[PDB]
Amino acid sequence: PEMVRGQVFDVGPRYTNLSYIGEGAYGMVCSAYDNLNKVRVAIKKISPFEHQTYCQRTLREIKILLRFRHENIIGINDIIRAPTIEQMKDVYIVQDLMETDLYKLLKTQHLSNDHICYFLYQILRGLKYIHSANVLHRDLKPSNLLLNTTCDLKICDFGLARVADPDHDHTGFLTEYVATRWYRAPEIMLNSKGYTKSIDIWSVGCILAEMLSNRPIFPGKHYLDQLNHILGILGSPSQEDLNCIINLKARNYLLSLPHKNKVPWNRLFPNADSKALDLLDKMLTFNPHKRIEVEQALAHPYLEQYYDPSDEPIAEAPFKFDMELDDLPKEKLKELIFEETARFQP
Ligand SMILES: *[C@H]1CC(=O)[C@@H](O)[C@@H](O)CCOc2cc(O)cc(O)c2C(=O)O[C@@H](C)C1
Repeated sequence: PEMVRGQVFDVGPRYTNLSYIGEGAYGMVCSAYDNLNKVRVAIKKISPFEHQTYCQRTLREIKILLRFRHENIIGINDIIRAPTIEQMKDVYIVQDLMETDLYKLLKTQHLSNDHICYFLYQILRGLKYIHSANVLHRDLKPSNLLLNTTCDLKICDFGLARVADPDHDHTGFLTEYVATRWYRAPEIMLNSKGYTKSIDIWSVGCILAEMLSNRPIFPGKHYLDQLNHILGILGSPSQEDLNCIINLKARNYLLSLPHKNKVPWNRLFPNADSKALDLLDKMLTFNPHKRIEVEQALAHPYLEQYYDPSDEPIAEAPFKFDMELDDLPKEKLKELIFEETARFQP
């Protein structure tokens, strides 16, 4: 088998001439030449079978992406693995080769307002499809947004996704870790399990702010620091918004803080389009029930040049419940991954 940086990368003979790109959750990402379709592709190596949790993340993503079809979601073109469960040690997922990801792009490139508008439109258009499937992405961030050479955008990594469950979202204070820290909504640290669509809208708001300035808007240094950064910009929550937090530990933590003033968005982003800042404000709303929803965001005046609901499709077959991966030992999960990937054999 071909080898990349000392590690097996067993994709051949269809896929040749490999180059290292970067890193997925359970393995590396390479580009490769597809000798059948005569185009270069991206390939992610996954090695999950020694851990139940890794198998869960692998299976959820495969189940979701084998159903989803959308221009702003990077799909699965092929899946490579050994012909038998006994021999299967790794799984490789083959996807379109993009040019860069938004994390890397934002390290060195300033975006024009037209680019921010188009990128944000495409994020929300993809998100509308995801949420219409009753699914939450739950880890939206710049490195999960891929761009091709003409700046078409696709959303990557559904390994952390869940079926939405708003009626079971409440929990206690300082217990939840959903998403990546800088993109985590304030209620995750207060009283939410991350099972409502508003969790993703917050992340998109953080991404929009980051496109406006090339710096993360809420760069918490560690888990507990994150809420300091959010409140330092949004200011103290209103009485109404506190009254929506019935949990006493969370509400009393907020009541114990000194008053903090809101920082005006146009002072943080003096170059920004005023319509972009109005939408930013609605996405980064503290109260998740007041936070804008994906279809409202698409209709916002900032996006008027692109908005077209008839060209913003929804999912045919929403997911009705989570596949119930808890407590399934990794052995049954391996067998389920083997089964879900059979369509790509031989
Ligand atoms: C996309 C989800 C991930 O694994 C992220 O970590 C991602 O940032 C890794 C880099 O993914 C890239 C980068 C590119 O420049 C071009 C690509 O096509 C991809 C890619 O398709 O990533 C997919 C495999 C995973």
